[PDB]
Amino acid sequence: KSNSISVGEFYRDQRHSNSLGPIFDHEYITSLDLSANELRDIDALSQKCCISVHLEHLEKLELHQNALTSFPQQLCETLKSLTHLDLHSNKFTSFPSYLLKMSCIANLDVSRNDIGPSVVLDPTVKCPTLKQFNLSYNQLSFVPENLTDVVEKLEQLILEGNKISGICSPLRLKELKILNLSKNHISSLSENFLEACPKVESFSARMNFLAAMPFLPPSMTILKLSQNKFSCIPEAILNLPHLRSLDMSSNDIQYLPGPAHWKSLNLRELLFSHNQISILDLSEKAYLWSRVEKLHLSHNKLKEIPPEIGCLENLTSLDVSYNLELRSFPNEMGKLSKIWDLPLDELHLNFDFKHIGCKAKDIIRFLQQRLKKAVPYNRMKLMIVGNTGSGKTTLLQQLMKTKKSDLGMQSATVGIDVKDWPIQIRDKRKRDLVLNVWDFAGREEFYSTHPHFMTQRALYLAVYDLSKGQAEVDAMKPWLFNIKARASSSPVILVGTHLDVSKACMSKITKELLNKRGFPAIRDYHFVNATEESDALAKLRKTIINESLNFKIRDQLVVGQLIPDCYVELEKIILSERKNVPIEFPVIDRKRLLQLVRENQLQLDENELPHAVHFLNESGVLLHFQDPALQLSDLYFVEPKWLCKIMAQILTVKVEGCPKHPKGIISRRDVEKFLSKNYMSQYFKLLEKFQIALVPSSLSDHRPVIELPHCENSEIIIRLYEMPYFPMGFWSRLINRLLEISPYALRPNRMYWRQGIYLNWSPEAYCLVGSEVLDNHPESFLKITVPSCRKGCILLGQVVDHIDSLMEEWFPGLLEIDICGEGETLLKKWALYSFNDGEEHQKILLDDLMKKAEEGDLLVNPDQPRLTIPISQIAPDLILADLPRNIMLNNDELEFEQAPEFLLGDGSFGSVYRAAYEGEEVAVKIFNKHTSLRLLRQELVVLCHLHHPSLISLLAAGIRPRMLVMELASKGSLDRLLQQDKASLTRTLQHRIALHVADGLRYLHSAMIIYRDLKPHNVLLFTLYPNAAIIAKIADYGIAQYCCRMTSEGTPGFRAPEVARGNVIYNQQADVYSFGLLLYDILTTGGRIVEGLKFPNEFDELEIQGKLPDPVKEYGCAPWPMVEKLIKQCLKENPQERPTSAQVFDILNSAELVCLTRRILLPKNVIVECMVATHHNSRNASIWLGCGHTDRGQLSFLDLNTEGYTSEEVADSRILCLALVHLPVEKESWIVSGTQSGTLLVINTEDGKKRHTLEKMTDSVTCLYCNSFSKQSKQKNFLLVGTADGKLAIFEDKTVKLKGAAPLKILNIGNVSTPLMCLSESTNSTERNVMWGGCGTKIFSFSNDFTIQKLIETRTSQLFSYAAFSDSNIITVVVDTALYIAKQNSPVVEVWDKKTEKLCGLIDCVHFLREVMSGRVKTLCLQKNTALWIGTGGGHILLLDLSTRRLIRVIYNFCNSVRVMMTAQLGSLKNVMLVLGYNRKEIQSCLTVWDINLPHEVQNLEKHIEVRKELAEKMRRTSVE
Amino acid sequence: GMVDREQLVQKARLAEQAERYDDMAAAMKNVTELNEPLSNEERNLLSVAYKNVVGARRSSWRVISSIEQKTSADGNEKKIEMVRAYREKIEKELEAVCQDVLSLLDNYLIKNCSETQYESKVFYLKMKGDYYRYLAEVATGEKRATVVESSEKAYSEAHEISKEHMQPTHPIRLGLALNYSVFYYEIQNAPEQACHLAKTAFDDAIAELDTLNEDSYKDSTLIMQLLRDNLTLWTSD
Amino acid sequence: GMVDREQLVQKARLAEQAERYDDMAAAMKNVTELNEPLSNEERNLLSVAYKNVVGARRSSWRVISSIEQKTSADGNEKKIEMVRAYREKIEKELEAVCQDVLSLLDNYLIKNCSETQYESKVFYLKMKGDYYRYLAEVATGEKRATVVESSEKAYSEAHEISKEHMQPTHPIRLGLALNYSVFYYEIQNAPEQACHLAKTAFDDAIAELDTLNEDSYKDSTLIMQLLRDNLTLWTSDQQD
Ligand SMILES: Nc1nc2c(ncn2[C@@H]2O[C@H](COP(=O)(O)OP(=O)(O)O)[C@@H](O)[C@H]2O)c(=O)[nH]1
Repeated sequence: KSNSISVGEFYRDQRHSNSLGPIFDHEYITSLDLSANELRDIDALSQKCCISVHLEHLEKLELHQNALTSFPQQLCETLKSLTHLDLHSNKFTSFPSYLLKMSCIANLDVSRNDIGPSVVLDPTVKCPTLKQFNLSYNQLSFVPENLTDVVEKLEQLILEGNKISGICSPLRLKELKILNLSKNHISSLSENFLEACPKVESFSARMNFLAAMPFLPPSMTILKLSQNKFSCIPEAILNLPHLRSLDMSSNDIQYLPGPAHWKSLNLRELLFSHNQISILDLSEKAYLWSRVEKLHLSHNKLKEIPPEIGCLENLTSLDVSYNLELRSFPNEMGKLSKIWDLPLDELHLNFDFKHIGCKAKDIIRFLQQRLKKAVPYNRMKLMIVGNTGSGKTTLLQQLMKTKKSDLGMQSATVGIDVKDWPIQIRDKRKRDLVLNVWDFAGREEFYSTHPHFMTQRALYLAVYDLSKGQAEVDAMKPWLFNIKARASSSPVILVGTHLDVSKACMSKITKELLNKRGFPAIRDYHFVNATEESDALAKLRKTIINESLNFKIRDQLVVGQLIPDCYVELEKIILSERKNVPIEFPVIDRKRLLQLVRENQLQLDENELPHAVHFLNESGVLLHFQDPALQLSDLYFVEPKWLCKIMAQILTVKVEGCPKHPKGIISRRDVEKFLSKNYMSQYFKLLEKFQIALVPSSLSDHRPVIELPHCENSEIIIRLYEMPYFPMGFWSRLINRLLEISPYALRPNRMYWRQGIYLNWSPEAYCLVGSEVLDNHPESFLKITVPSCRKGCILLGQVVDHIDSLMEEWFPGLLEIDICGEGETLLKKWALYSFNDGEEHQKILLDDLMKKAEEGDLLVNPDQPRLTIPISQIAPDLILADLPRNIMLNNDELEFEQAPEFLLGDGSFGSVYRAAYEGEEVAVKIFNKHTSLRLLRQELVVLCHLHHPSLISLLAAGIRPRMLVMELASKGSLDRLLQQDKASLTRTLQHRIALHVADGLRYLHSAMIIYRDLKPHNVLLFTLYPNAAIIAKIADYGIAQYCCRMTSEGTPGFRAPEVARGNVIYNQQADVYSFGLLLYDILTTGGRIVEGLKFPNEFDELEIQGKLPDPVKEYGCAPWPMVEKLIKQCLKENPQERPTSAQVFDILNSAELVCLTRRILLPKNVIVECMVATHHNSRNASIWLGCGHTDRGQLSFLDLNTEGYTSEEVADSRILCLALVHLPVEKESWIVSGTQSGTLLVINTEDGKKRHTLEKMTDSVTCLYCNSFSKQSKQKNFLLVGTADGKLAIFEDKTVKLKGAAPLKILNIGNVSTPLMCLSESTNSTERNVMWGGCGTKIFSFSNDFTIQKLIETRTSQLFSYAAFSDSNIITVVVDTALYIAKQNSPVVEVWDKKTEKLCGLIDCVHFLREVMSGRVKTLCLQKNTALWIGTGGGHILLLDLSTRRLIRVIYNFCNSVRVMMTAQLGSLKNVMLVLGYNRKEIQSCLTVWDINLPHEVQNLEKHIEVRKELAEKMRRTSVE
Repeated sequence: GMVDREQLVQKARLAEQAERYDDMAAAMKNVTELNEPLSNEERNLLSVAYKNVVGARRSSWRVISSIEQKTSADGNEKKIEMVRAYREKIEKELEAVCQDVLSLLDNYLIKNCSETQYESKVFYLKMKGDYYRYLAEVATGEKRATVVESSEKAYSEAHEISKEHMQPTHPIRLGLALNYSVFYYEIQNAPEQACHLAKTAFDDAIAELDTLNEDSYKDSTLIMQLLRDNLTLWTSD
Repeated sequence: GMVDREQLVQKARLAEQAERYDDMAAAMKNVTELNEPLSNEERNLLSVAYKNVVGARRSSWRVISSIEQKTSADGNEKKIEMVRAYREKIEKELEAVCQDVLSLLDNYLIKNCSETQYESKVFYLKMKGDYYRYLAEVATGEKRATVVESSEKAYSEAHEISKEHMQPTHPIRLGLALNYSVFYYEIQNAPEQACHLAKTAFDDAIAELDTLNEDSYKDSTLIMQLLRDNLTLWTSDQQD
């Protein structure tokens, strides 16, 4: 409605109760798995029982994880074709040596057994078939002696983690591929150790004591030798002509030979971490490692990175972190754009990194731009700060040599009054440093916005006002404390401002108390007059300049920092624009900035802007806020001197006509101020998103009188935060950060006391974050009290986490243990407790640091140990007790042992172990020192309410030490199974895995959490039995790791186009793209990963765009291109165009998708109405179609393996139907056809010229049937011709060859007005294949006698609902226990009986169709004995179970009109049914292929959904209770 | 069943969509005069319609009484007399509406309540108590005493039925408690009694929130917020 | 039983403090029937009282009309019948109030306005155009044609007097412009004319904002931003 105004209305422009408010609501089996069952003995199966003959063809068995001992000799000789003998963790003692006697065995896995000290091989067996002799993790003392003379074709001998001490045999074996001596106690290797193995490629010796390589053969490809004791790499590695990678971490080396000493052209990965390297020689020949991709130099004594590192363009993952003395990156690596990861841990550079981006790729761009042209930068921040009034404006106006000073009496400073002033030094140095002066607001009213503008790179000033000497300086301590809190390493120059007025002894107090006690590095002080120019002013100027130039944070000399000239140019253009921006609204939109950079010749892109703007923000030209919570990234604030001046307006003036709200609380009101300079409210709400202002500033400074329901000193617990002075930006920001703290409903009673909240829900739970001052203690305390109840513990945990997070985020100066002096850390977080339960008369302090040091026990006691108080009742933050009580550690029953590495099996050298908990096997995850207690609890508090069946669920967690307990993935991560267990994939479990991960994605998205990192390495499996309730599981640890510390960039191989580029923010569409990538890979069964492991840069740059190749063409696999359409939908470059997770899960939820193999779009504008499949040539079956687009006949040959459609005109009149007749003799399959002219045409299969038409039949042929009658005691077949008169031209199988075949029994059944249009065959063979055909409207049948057996009429029906639905020509007939008949344009199907000949049923398609949304029967097709399919005239398929329940499912939205309906069998995937539908937008006969196996699946999967929904709704009661 | 009830109720519905509260008031009045027990939807529609028409007048009475008290100190006979006439006119409109709703309740709605129909009788006693205190807001003298006596009696009967027969967490029972408490505080001027019944209703509801259906969860809590809000406001001195 | 002018206007003041607009409308009926020229305050009271009483019924009317349009698709005879009857009842109520208003302006206010009382005659022509618009909002056919012609004639007269003697920043003239443009956009279905008139008034008031007193300044703005919102809404759905 348009805005209409009454100008009279224009001129015209206590709660006290709360009563009822009208709420008014509204073929022997092969793989047998016997791992999970505890089998102490397998001797039962060794006998001659009924299953002793079936075991001969096993080829696959898993007897691991049980307690077998001394595998029987009878069983190993029972079967002689086994090739995948896998069993570990069985309690054998020594190798049987009789398990190698069978004929052909490989993959012999024994990976955990307690094999004896010696495993000597009996030389009486000569089996070479062994291919994996896995001797992982045994108590071995010597390598098996008879390997050379027994197993010759051995490839993978893995014996890692053993105790083989003595030097081993020369190992005269010739067929090795991969060697592993990891975790062995080896002294050295003999010079003939590897001289007889010219084929090794992956020798790996880890955690040993080795010295040198004994003549490594040139065949080497991969060498892993980390965790050793060296002094230099011996030359035997330095001459391998085919070495590809070398892991040399955890070593003690000194020198890396340069490129001219490796003699290799295929070095890719170079791991040299944890060592002591001083030089990184690259000068001699920089291009000689042109293909090195990985280079890790972490925890080494690197001096500087040589400039020649700009030449190895293939470097992808560089690591120079933990150096602590690098201090510089050469500008030459900016050419090396292939980096996606570059850790910057524990080292300081010439620039500040990790602001919001710095994801290791903007760093490369920054360095490249600096390489383009590097110029010095001279911009410091001089943040003058005072208190309530001092020489700030009078001192700044004379420090600037401003001669005018037009305002004779300058009023009080509001905002910060940002000003910039150049200083050209008239000395040898031409450096003309320009620095901005921010005269902050003296008055305490504005004190809640200043901390935003205290950056670590500044040169603060403070001003005494000496007139109140020795007393006002005491009031200045909060300012210097805030300076220390915000910028620890920022020099401060205190200055006096009053010498004409009077007390100069303030120097003594400043040097005695204010100098160096928990205060910033006060570097110099002055006593300037600050009224007229004098030698004191000149000295202050010289001091301020000399201190600015010698800043040197981390010894870097900020006053002369080096940046690309593009930075200088953009600073210049924004400075020029500053004088050309509207005064009423100086904000610049993103489009304006892009237009500005387009107008000039700048060299940045849309991706160099985010880092440019942030650096320039750090140097005080424009303030921009990239935080997604503050939806104001579009706005850019040039000339901040306006934005600060406007943000401080509200804190000064507030006017209310009536006190509708208490002081400090303001209703949402808009003030126009400037009019039409566009007016935009996002800054009006920015005024609150800054947390400035509900104005906590000037909000009831006095605390209201408040009484707790329970104060008996036992049911309550207190914590204290003794700190010298509350920072300005603390209490308002703490109050707003608390916001709402939810005890895991109705909003609490919220009180807003200037320093205090006291929000409560009941006498059971409350939270008083107060502020009290104790007598005889100048310091300030933050007293926080909560009840001892469980809700109280949760509340305390959340608030302590919040306050600690605020202090860690905004005030790093406080929470920083000062090693110099003593660890005061300015934050003595106390904990109060009382031994006497009630009326203790005293609360005893105990520092939280020493209490958390008391983590070795759970119970804290004093020197008198008879009376004790639990820790969890005194500080439920140290004990992880604040979370739901079902996730306690309960360490008593945790059968765990960290020391063994055979329990480390989960993950290669990972931190996730295996242990026993509550009686079942679980996978425990050991936490390292990286994760702090706050971080760990932040992760687990959000992980404690995910709870989804296809997601790993936390089971236990605790202290002493810090671990996490989750469910054990018995089958492990999906990547291994898709890379070496592809035979387990059988075209169906891919679907279930996709379903489970899609369900997880949908549930997470419904929780407004996206995975952002979804790789086959993150799909944890639990079983390979497809018909299982819980199969696939995605790790929820990734989202916890992302949200805890902000691999957010994702794996380069599996990454969305919008994420790797990084220009646009991320969304659920990235997760959809990764899910589509998982679909592509699971269809390729790890085909793309193999190709990508040898070519990673191309592996990423090919999938970055939507140009992934056809899976069927590139990789040998089942096409199944339906899910390829889903992928292409999820592969789309446009994010919003990709379907959401809910839609893809639902379309996956349909049981028809796994079954629908594919869809064929036959070329433009063609009509076909007939089809016949080929079953005899089951190796490859092609589809033969007809033609309807032409009035004449034209055969339409169409293949399926090539999808090659061909057209061949063969009849002068349109062909209506086809048939296939096959002859066992002569090995051929003739193809017969019938047309409207009655020309029965016969054509050979492979010959397109041997065509001989049969007798010209008088009328239009409507049907052709090939039957099975063996009545002559031999394999025999006939032929049946359905025509427009009911005349049956029945022929023989072998008579079709001769021209004009003579019919055997010409049976004219119908009349001219009663034609024949359908035939069908009996569902069983015990009735001699009685054949039932439909002529006109009545149904009739014969046998081998070929006489009319029945004459059932359908028009004479006693249940007349409509006439023409029964008074019409027949269309389809099926022979089963009952008869289903469909008429022309008959949306109702009739159920007849064979014996009684009565209408037992009348099923109406519309009777089900109208319940889900034209619509009529178009075609019919019945299964063997389970289901019936009705082909609706539209694009809906209904599944009809003829047994008990009519409707099974309606499958719509796939096409628009279903024209054909018949089954087939194709390429070892027999029994697949075929449809050809239309999708009108021009007729496109969309030929679509659907396997028929699903009648069990269509109900089994929904049984897997109904059981899915119940536990998707059952164990959500954990979240409730 | 001689006059079309469905037409009347649909008219009331299109009125509540059209904020024509007088028309729904008349239609609800008629359908209740039809002498057959009202459904929950019709009952609550009657409640909201009459509550709205009485509440606009209550607000008018409050503002005019406030201006009367603020202007009586100025000693202007014309101003005082005019405001007094206007406030008595507001009061007489309130009295017309209130006698109408009271006759509608006692003559029709309570009379046809069966012995086992706890919810209806509780609701109608709640309504009569609410309207009786509405009069007490404008009644003075012996009339004031008579109305508050009737309100206390009706409230006592409603509270006794609800507490004897149904659970605390039922929305009607807690609304009954809210109205009882506000009657004790604002009309009786007995803050301690109001706080006592309010806290009793509060903790009685809390004692059984664990097994409350999610459908009734918001129905209970959206008004439990009101109980706790007035409890906080009352104990603030 | 108070009859004289002062008691009437003070009763109107009490009513506007009491949110009871019918009594206010009666009080202004009597005040105008005293046949004395109305000062700015009494004129404002009459305007707001009758604007509220017409707006309540107008809200009821568009709500009921939307309900009728939605229910017409379903096609139930009884519900459409009662909906039409109630809509007719509201229409008759609107017709009664608007006829009373227009009779009052025709017979009392425009008649006793001198040739030099330009602001008063413009203000009266302004509401008369507004109330003929309100009539047209429920009128269809020949009655609609008559009322739109009447409102157009009144609006053209008011606009001409406004141009000839008011300065463009006068709030009365701006409100006249807004209601004229609303008439053009909603009744005349000629958004180009309304946009042109609104932009002309906008630019003219830009021409004079340099020398506006703050008291008149905010009065100009608090109509101007609404005018600009109307322009932006009308210019955000052009030919696309
Ligand atoms: N008489 C006198 N006044 C001084 C002297 N030094 C500073 N002032 C006064 O200090 C005031 C400075 O205001 P200022 O503190 O900068 O305002 P603020 O920035 O809002 O805190 C001026 O008005 C001066 O008159 C001095 O030596 N003598």
